[PDB]
Amino acid sequence: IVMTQSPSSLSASVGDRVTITCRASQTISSYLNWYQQKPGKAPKLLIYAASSLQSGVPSRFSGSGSGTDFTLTISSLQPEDFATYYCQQSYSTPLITFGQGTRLEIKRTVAAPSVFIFPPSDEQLKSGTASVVCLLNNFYPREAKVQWKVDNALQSGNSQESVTEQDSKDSTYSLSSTLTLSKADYEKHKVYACEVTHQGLSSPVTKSFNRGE
Amino acid sequence: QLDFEDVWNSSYGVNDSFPDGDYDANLEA
Amino acid sequence: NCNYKRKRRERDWDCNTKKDVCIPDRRYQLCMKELTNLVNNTDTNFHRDITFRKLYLKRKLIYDAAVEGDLLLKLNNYRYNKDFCKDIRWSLGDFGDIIMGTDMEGIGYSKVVENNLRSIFGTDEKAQQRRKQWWNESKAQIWTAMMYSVKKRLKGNFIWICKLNVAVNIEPQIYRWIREWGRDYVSELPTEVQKLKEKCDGKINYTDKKVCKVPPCQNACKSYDQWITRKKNQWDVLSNKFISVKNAEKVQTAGIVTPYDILKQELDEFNEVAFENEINKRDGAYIELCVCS
Amino acid sequence: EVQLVQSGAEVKKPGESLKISCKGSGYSFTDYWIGWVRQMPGKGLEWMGIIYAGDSDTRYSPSFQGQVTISADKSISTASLQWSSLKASDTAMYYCARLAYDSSGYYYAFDIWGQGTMVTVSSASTKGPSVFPLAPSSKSTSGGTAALGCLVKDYFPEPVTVSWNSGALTSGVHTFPAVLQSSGLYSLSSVVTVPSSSLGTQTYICNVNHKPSNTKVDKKVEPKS
Repeated sequence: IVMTQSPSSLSASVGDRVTITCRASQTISSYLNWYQQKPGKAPKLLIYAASSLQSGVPSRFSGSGSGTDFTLTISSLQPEDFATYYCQQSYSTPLITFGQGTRLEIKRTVAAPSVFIFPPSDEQLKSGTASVVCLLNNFYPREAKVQWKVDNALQSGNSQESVTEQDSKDSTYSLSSTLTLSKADYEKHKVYACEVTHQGLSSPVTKSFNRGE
Repeated sequence: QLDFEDVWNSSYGVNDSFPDGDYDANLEA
Repeated sequence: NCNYKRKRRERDWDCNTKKDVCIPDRRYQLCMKELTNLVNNTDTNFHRDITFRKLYLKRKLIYDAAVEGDLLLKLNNYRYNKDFCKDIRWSLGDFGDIIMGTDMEGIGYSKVVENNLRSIFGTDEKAQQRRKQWWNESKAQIWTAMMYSVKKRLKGNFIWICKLNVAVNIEPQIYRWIREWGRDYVSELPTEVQKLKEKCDGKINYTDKKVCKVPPCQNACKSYDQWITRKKNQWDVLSNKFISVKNAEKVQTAGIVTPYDILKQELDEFNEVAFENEINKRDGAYIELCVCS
Repeated sequence: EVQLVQSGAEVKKPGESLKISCKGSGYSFTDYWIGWVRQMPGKGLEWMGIIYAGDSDTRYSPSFQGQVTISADKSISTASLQWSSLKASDTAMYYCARLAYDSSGYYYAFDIWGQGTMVTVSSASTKGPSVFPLAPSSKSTSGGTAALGCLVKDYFPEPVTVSWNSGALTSGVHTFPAVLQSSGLYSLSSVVTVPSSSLGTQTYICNVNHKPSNTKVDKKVEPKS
């Protein structure tokens, strides 16, 4: 029995109404449950028997459907409702199957990133290796592209990327990209640049420096 | 028409000592 | 609504309704008022307090067992004798198979009871183990509630005629119903044959047999015919259910191999070969009382 | 109170055996099925298998059959999950959970969950980080806002914490998730945007702590000359 949730991700603002579907590969009547999970938290049973609320679940949650197509509706999204939602067929007790989850993201107006580049510290060059860091601060949506160029040559394979959670106060993302070179490769070159492509920029932004400030 | 609270209290922990009777005995209410 | 019990044998065993078992009228009249009503507590949580649902059930079942024991005493004309003890044992056993979900009559208020029990114990593969465990820790207290009435009435004169160990013994429902049926047979048989010897005993003239002409003796052979044909019917299906239940069961019962074993255990002066003759209409007293030849 | 409590986080080398456990309290442990569920970092829930505590009847998902052993000990109300020889692909959060039924008794769901045991499998060994400054400059300024930070590099195991100014600086701090380098060692960055006029007037000190190595570092981040 295969359970397919859709969409895998959804953006919406506090106040919105949202609907999540879950499809079963064969009929299971009303033997469907829903769980909520917030990051770093254990899943919580939310709905069972397709449409019964667990205690303490606010009434703006409702569940619908019977057979193979099932729905979870939140009539008006609250800040605490942004989470991941899993469906789970209870038809073959105690053999269990989950869906793959639908993640609720806070929709928000487009914000362009502010961009800063950091040369490697003299302390670190002493250790024999060089990290150049490029910071993209407070942007929306999450989709962003960082390109490294060393003396105009595009870097590939020697950088790594990390993105924060949506900021609790302004819902934006921040990204941090690190280019790792050997101190030998580093001192053999002059111009270090990261080029950022994002929806809120009319055209890509480059921040750069010359080895030797 | 039974006192059902007495029934409940009687069903456990009562513990009085009545004797065994022969299975062919025959008494009256 | 738990009514006075009907007279013994007023309604013979019932092989027509469920055609793989004969149901005693005592089982049809089993008191299940409280077991049928019982409703959910307030919780509204997903999973309720099962421990307290079982305590609620115990109370309800104790009330129904107390009433049953009272009406079974009233059915016996307020005599505290072995026939009453046997009834207490048969109805306790039936309560048990209802609690454990191994009961053979699935009719009417019994199906509602089964859903009430499923709400307390659940429905997964293991719920039956759970129901059996709870029955085994409760059955002696349930038995004590069935003895509330005799106990209360006799006061200082009460004595343990019924034996707790015998009554709480767990064995398949069909074993217990054969025991009950064997005792019913042994009370109908001497009544039914003496109703013949009124009309067909001895010989008409000195050489003819009375059944070959005397019409009062031919209507008495026609009634013993209807009766023995029913007993034979009832014995066949109960033995069929016994065979079906036995080798479809792994908890073995040392000392029981066939339905006759049970009657031998239960009936004093049981003769297997005289019984096989009696129900097959080839016994000695039926021949010279009813067959022309 | 009705509870499942799982054992603590585990950091192991490839090839080691491991048994994690889950202790029930506040209910009849032998009356309920206990399930086990895997969640890879950033992925969803995978049912692994289930056990009936009362008699140890055990079912596994096809995908976990033969990969792992689920077991139980009624005398101590514990269910367990064990591997005979760990792989790095076993790195994941592991949940136990009680299966219970609704008021009608027909609808089953996982109602009580353990807090989860994190299992990390790596051939790396404990190592404290180096902390390097991300100094602010004219090339880390937009408007009258300057960015500065700390680079916390080459540590294991995963948990390192970063505060700024012993906790008095929290607005505009971003501490990124760690990335796992090709060395098997982690590296994270923590940055904060500040008013450019506060530079040379207010100090900015990142406080880095990595318990597994008992490393504690307070790095004063200054502009460079």
